[PDB]
Amino acid sequence: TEANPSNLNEDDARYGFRCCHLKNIWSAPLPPETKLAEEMGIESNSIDIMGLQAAYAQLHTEQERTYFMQRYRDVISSFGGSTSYDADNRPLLVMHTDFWASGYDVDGTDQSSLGQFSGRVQQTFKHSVPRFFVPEHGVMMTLA
Amino acid sequence: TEANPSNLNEDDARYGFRCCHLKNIWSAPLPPETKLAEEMGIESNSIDIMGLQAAYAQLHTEQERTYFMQRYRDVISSFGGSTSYDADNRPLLVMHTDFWASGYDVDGTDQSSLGQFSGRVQQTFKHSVPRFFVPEHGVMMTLA
Repeated sequence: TEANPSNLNEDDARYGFRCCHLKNIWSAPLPPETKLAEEMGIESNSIDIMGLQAAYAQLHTEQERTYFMQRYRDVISSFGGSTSYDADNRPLLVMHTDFWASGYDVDGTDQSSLGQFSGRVQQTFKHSVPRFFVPEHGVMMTLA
Repeated sequence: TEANPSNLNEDDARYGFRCCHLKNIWSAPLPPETKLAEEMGIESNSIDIMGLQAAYAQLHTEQERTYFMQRYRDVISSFGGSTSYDADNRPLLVMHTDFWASGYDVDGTDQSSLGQFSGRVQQTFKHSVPRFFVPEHGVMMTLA
């Protein structure tokens, strides 16, 4: 929520915000507040099986959300609807490319460096954005 | 489990062990220890519907077993696997035939036996075992 670029700390303001590690078992867990048990009210000696029914259904709607519908758009999409980018005021992803950065090793050639190697990563790349129609004044931002 | 042929009783040792009657409603019931109700722990005023869930699933695995997976091989086969006869040290059924034994009646022909009949069951039969490759020293036993 940082109001101004001055509410930003040393590292961030200069280098950009941090992002998430590539998804794996520990870097992409289930939202921490994930329900691990759903309690349902019971009388003292009886249980409304018809209620227990709704109970589950209700839980469902809750999980569906927790798991993958935390954003409004996702909820709507869930019903089989749509949402303009103007609906939840979201940047419009115009283009997204990616690649693996490879390179080569430089060999050591002097008395002590001979047999040593330094890696010089160095990958070329294109990032093309198809003609795009800009409906309203704004900004086209490209980040890496 | 009888250790030696001498731990065997009169009848058995001479005639062979007893087997089960042809399957019918009373000769082929459900394993006597079959679950007739599955209890699940509940707090005092609430119930974990998510737990109640696993609870059922768990029961399932238990029943699947009780009903038809009491033998290791059957359990594995259940996953869609297999098991050498050497896995659970089981005899290898090489061939199994069967038939109905019919015969005829002999008629009584004397003053008092005339009109009486004795049944002489007497059925012929073949029991053929296709060429079989014996991988290790052993025994080929054929029982009736």
